[PDB]
Amino acid sequence: ALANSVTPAVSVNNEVRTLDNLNPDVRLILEEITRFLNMEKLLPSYRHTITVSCLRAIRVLQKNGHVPSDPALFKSYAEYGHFVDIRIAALEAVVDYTKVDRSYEELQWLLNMIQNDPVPYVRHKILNMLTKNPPFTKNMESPLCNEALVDQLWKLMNSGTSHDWRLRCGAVDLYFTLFGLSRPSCL
Amino acid sequence: XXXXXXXXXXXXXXXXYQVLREKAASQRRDVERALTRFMAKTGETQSLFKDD
Repeated sequence: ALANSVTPAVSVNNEVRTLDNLNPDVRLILEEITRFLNMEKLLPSYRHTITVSCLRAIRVLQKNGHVPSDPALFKSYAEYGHFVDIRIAALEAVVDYTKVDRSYEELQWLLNMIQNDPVPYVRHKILNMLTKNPPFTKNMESPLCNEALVDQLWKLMNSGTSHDWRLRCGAVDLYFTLFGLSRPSCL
Repeated sequence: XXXXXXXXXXXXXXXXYQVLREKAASQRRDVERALTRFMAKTGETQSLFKDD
């Protein structure tokens, strides 16, 4: 519900950057979510489910420009030695980050971890909700997939994906969404 | 009675129901934020803004 206290229109000009210690009720929401994150770091009650809802809340706060659009928290919760559900919500978050914000580098990181991690189900869900929530959306190509990203994606369809069927099935879904029935306007 | 007789003092009723549970819950919130501040400045810390 606090995450559904979506307040998009506080920063009229530039108020993103510790300026007001941005204000006023947003800060109270920040106090509560900070509390629950450290409580579930200490208590933890059942799957860090609270931590999951918190992470969704913090992203929705980035989607209103109050805590700035920086992935490094979520990045530090997409790490290896956490729970699945934490990690899975962080990946949903950073996927929408790379959707609206145009971070090329973390997309590259994401694909490298699609290649490289031991857990299957994160690869499954990365590719699933990456395809449900895409960046680089077909025939809207401002962030320039044509450069070398089509190349590495074609590679990951071919290479590195004989582990499981469904990973390259998801890569098929990637090329369905991103530039489906055609040349990708490279050559 | 002001010199001869005496009485007894209990002196602490304090039974205001909603006020009581306000006291208890506010104190719980205090201990929450206290331990949060403690392990906040104690352990590995990453922020929301830069340098909070």
